[PDB]
Amino acid sequence: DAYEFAVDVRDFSPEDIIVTTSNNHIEVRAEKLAADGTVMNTFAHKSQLPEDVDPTSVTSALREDGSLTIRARRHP
Repeated sequence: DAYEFAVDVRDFSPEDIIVTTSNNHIEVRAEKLAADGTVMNTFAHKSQLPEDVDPTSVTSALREDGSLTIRARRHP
């Protein structure tokens, strides 16, 4: 059975986005860098996947509305 949630990263481009998992912790992060390479705009969304979801199965996609979707499978 599928698990999915959406994160609003509409102010950022795909190349700006990072998805991290640590066990069942998931972080969607986005940054824009200035010319000097410092951070001009930063965003992070930290949440926890349900116990019955497999963290290794997480995939992400940028949806047409500009948000990012996290999809993952549950263990049966």
